[PDB]
Amino acid sequence: GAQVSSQKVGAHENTINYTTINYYKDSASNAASKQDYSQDPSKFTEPLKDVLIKTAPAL
Amino acid sequence: GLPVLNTPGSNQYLTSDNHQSPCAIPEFDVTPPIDIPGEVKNMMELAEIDTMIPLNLESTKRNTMDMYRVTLSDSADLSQPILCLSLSPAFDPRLSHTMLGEVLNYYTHWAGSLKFTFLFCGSMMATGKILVAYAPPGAQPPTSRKEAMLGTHVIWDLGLQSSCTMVVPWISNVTYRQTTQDSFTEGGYISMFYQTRIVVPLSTPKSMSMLGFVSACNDFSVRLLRDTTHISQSA
Amino acid sequence: DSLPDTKASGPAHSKEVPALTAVETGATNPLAPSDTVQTRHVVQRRSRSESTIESFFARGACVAIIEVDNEQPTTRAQKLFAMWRITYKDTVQLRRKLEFFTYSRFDMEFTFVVTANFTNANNGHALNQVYQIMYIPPGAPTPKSWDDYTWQTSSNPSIFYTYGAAPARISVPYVGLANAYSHFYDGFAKVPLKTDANDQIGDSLYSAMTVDDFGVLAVRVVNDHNPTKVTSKVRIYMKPKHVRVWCPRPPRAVPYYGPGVDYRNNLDPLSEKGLTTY
Amino acid sequence: YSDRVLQLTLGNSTITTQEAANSVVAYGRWPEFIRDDEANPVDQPTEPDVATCRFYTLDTVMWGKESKGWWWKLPDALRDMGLFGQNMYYHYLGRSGYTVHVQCNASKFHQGALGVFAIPEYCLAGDSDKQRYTSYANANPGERGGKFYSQFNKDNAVTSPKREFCPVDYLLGCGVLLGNAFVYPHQIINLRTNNSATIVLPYVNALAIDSMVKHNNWGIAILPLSPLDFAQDSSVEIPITVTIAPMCSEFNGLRNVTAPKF
Amino acid sequence: ALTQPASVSGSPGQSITISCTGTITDIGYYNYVSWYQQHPGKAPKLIIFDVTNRPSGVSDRFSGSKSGNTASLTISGLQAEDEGDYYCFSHRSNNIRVFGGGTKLTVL
Amino acid sequence: VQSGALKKPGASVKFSCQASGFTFTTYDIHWVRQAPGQGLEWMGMISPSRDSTIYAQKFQGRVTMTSDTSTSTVYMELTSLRSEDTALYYCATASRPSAWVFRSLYTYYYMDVWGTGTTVTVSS
Ligand SMILES: CCCCCCCCCCCCCCCC(=O)O
Repeated sequence: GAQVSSQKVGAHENTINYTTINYYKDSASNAASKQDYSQDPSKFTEPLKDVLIKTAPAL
Repeated sequence: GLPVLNTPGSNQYLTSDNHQSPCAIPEFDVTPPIDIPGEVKNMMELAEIDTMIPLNLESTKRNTMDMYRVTLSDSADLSQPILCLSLSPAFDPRLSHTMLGEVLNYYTHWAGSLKFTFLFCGSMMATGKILVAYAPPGAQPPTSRKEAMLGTHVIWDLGLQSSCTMVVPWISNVTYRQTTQDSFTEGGYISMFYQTRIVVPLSTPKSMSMLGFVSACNDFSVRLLRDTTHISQSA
Repeated sequence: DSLPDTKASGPAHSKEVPALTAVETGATNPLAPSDTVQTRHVVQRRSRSESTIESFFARGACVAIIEVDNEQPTTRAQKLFAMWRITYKDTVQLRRKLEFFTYSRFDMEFTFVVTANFTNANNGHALNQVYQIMYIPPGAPTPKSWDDYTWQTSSNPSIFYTYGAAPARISVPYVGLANAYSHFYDGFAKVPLKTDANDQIGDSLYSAMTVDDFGVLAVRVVNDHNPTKVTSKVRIYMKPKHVRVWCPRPPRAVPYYGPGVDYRNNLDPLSEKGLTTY
Repeated sequence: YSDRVLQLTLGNSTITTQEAANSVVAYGRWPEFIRDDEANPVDQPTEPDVATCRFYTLDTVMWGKESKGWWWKLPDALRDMGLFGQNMYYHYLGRSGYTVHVQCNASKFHQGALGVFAIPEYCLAGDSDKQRYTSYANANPGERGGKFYSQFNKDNAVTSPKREFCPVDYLLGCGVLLGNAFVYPHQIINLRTNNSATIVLPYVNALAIDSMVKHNNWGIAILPLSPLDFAQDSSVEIPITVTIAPMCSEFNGLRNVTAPKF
Repeated sequence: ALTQPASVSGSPGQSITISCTGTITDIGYYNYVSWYQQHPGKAPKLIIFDVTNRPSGVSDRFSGSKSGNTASLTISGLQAEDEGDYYCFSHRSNNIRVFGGGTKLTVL
Repeated sequence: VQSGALKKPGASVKFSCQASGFTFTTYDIHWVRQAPGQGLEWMGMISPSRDSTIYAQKFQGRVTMTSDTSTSTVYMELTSLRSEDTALYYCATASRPSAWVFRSLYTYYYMDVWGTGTTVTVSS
């Protein structure tokens, strides 16, 4: 029941995979996957009701 | 059973490893999550929020609310700058305590472009123009507008739209600039000058305030995490 | 997972003005460097991977130093066992990192580092020591001595750590009553009422939802008392995992004063720098 | 059809402004009722709609030249505001969003700027050395609100230590610098730009529903970022009016009335 | 100072509870609640150090408890040598320490 | 513990408390007073390990405390006295350790070692 995923190779010799197996039943025991994706900061940086494009005047 | 050979680094504690560990409370019924507003997935969403700069920081005005407002007047000498900033956003004593610099003080390396925003808080009858300039390093800091206009600069007209954004482009000799005061990876100088001047009519306040703002762009990234010097604990 | 690439931008002479905006609207002007100056096409190979919440919180942080002693009875009093109420608020760094956000929900991974030393120069001889770290949940009985019945740990979770081994390490799931941990609680546990007999019935601390929120940990030596005093310290290291956070806050700027948001001592967090001095 | 002209209508009340900036919806989330997959209590909730979701106007505060700032806590500012205050006091659990409208009109010859900040879990620092000793009567001022102070005056009375707050204005009353408070949902009333600010606050808590009497979820702080100046006189003072409407109000557990000792 | 009753009386063989009521913080927050005994002319002697815990040499007839803002000292099987003063001790916030008012116990 | 073993009105009175060297350097030293029939009253704390002193709020102005590592003695000076200060003054050593961890980094201490004290009368 192994899980394979790709490393992001920062330094090369001259894809590379890594294997993880969860050995315990509880999910708090698990490793941090660290494969989380980013999100749009528009809910903090443009929280307007009438959203306007940047080329338009802001009033 | 299976023959094993212990490698170096056995029985250590790294404080940064992702290793699995047994659960002290097994079969726990975790409370299910709810959709709370305002979820943050990345710390760069916080740095892209535009926050004020303590620009003044003179001896009688620091650690009061007068630090955030920069005075402008019709009687001001047009030959001398309004304010000056060194672009070292985690070290420079104005930019360090902004939320950009507060995220930056948890990191050593930074890269990306910056937005500088200014807000005019004068009367509606007051109008004028303002030159804000970015000088890349390796030269004398700008002491007059004649030196400052040769760099990257925006001329701001004080009209109905009360705010303008200066974008500082990512010009560097390195892929990531250091957050300490490294002279090799210095970021440059930001200066602001009067172009024309503030004109007011009669029965109008002759002096007025301006607020400065700073935030990161969408091409902003940091890597190596570290401690911060802004907090301390006594014995 | 790379950043968006910089687009090429030529000269502009147009009615569209992306430079002017209004911060009074509450929005931040979402400008790129192509909107103000001329830019070349640059392909970005930089990522925000270590600026994620998990990477920001995947470090160990010390939260307690629990001191236990092992000596035979004398005229001078002895500390044969110690108890620590579980909180992060007594060390400034992890508290400051957690207080960037109002609500958090994470799994939790403790680590215990135990060091021992002598205090008498005359003998210096003692055997290996075994340390018991028992979790006492709220309302469960607390030990009155190092040898009473509560140490039988029939229901309570317990770690038996022998000295010299690799540091003890367990995982705790999300244990909080709410759907997120509340770093800040703008309220009271009790409301004083007009029908109360006196004010102390309804009196309560501000910004304190519950006293004994997560329970206490008890540390003792299971060995009998050596003839010379051996003083041990158990250092407890917190590391949040699977961290989700909500509602960002400004960080703390003045020195902390107790578990609340109170400030007392410095209040001068910025230095002196002239307006026209670079 | 510009965003400067805005009309907000809720219940039997309507607010029209001709010089708004825009409307900020906090964290991109409009207020909503509890859906079935998040409902923790089992009793049927009371949703009065029009009887509670209407604009309520607090006391007008006077913005003098030397004034330092004002603060309010929700839903405590609506504790006497009609059927919302009655439904808050007759029930154990309550959930509501809010629409906060701040009105500050001045002429074209006036100058100054206010920062209207919306702070979730707005804890405030105490006045004395005894930590977290602030009483419920002082921490909940109601529609009167509180004021910021320019310095920490350490209260040191031997008897009756007053158990108040002492919110330092550049520290926002909670030890964070005022310039970093823009990560909260916010709008700026700049007198040359706009005369009104509108923030729409969704219900933000770690629980799906909570006790409104015990707990304040949102705090509103108004601080002069630029001071108020007029033509060559020192006695200038203009009024500031704060108007709050509850939104998607629901109340679950009925009981006899709460009478707090203020 | 923390509130205590001024005087309690009882015959030998009785069980007598002396109560120490403080405030929020104080007894209610901290578990550093302690009790002392003082015979006339003598130095104070510690009889209970933590809330329910007895020092070595203190007889088992002393006992203690906490119920909130109130801590109680219970003496079961009163003897004539228990006559004297009893002082409550607790830790207040911002690191100051404050004694109780004291209770004179008379063995009738 | 040697408590130094005084009467005048108004003028300042000095006190002494000498202890053994291990208890002087290792443990904190506290001062308690007791007026006749009026109960115990805390005065302050001297910590000779780091020379840090904390004073009670009733006594924050009038009372000054010093340390002396050469004779392992602490001194307290009441800089001005009034007629209410007619009391028996005790010196106590914080020797009994608590199970509960103070904050999260320290160990709390109560007193179980008490000096015999001294009686001071403030009247003409
Ligand atoms: C064998 C030892 C088991 C340890 C059990 C630990 C009990 C739970 C600790 C959870 C800490 C939560 C920290 C954040 C809480 C908050 O901010 O309110």
